[PDB]
Amino acid sequence: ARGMISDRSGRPLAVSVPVNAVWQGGISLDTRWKALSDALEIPLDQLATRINVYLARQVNPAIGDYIRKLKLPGIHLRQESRRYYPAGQVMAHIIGVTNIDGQGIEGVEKSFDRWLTGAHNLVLSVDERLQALVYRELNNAVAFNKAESGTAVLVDVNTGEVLAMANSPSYNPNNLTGTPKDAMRNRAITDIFEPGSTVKPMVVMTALQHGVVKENSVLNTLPYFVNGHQIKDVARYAELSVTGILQKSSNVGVSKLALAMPSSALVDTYSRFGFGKATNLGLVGESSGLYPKKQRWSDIERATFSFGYGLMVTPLQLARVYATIGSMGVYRPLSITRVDPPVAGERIFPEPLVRTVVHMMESVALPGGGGTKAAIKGYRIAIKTGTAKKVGPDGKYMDRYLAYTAGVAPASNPRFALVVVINDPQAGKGAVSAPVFGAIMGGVLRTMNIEPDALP
Repeated sequence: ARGMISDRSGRPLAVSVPVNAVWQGGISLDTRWKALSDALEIPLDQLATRINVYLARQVNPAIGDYIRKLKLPGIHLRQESRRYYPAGQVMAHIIGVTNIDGQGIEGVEKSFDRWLTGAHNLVLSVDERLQALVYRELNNAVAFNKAESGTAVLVDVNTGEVLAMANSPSYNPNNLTGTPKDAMRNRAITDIFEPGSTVKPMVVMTALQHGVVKENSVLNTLPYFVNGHQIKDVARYAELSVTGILQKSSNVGVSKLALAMPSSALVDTYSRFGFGKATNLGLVGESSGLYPKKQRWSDIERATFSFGYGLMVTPLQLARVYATIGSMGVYRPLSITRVDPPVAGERIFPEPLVRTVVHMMESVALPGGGGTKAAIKGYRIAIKTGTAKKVGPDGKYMDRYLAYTAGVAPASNPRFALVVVINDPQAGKGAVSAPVFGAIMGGVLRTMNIEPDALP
């Protein structure tokens, strides 16, 4: 009896349904052998030849009981355990699947194969109710945009629990027929990409802590050169405040903040928030991303590092980063299992310093920002849109237009960190993923009965 997997509210996600196994050595050529062939989908020639020892496995008991009451020569029925997944496609990648011998091969089924056999029940951090809402919005968004793929990871800022982890496309764990191997991969923990503009909140933090800038400081944001490379934003601005730099996603802005500090400044802050550090769930293929081990930093390299290039992250790794932003500089480990609060957290940045940067990040959601489509009605949100051009498992990167939105809500007192990723949207008519974050985060906020924190 393999253990029952449940969500945080005790709803069933994986249960063991019972299923049969079917196994004077000449075929009597009675009427029963034909009725056997019709039942097991096994021709007389094939049936006779394959035994001239298993015949059929993972067979419906109803058929199984119809076979017993033929009473054929030394036919023996063995008891097996097919896994039934009520959610199915919705949480295919988290739950995973089991093999024919009831051995964990993918998802938590493999991660907790020991506990679920050697057996008691598993209570996950995931909320089916949220996962369902997260998955639907993502699946619809990928289809609407005509995108190849899409990923959404939802983390609790306070507990570090994974509330949802939807991937599109998904697979049917109840029937694994006609689905490729590439579809099985959990793209939320395996596929890595250059984090890009999503690191710029961390740049502003470092610059504030290193005293390079005050929270009301204004910078010369005209285009300039570093080692014969022009640092320029598409949207050209004369002057921007530290707020404006995040608002407008000013490469010129962050590059000057970065080059005002030592090379090691960002390398430290990034590592503190958990860039290039193992997510440390049991899941197969879980990637720790890529991170510089280098020694000599050129001026251009220090600048491109502030733009969010020269390192790579899983959607889950980035969700943990923004979880640490929502907690106001408290780095908690990720949990796929339900946990009783309070969860012990390590402080990596001063509380009042991070809080001001979270307030600056609301301007991205507000008018003039690059993330206005992500705006929730009644809720203040602290988000950051970004873009990358290649994404895949380590050594298997494919050149795709990767659009994503990392954010935290509600801004007044954050409860959730969300990361949405739309992969290679082949659309016409960052700006692609901004709305998905909106629908998802908005739905999560109203579902958990959070109060709107919009101004009078």
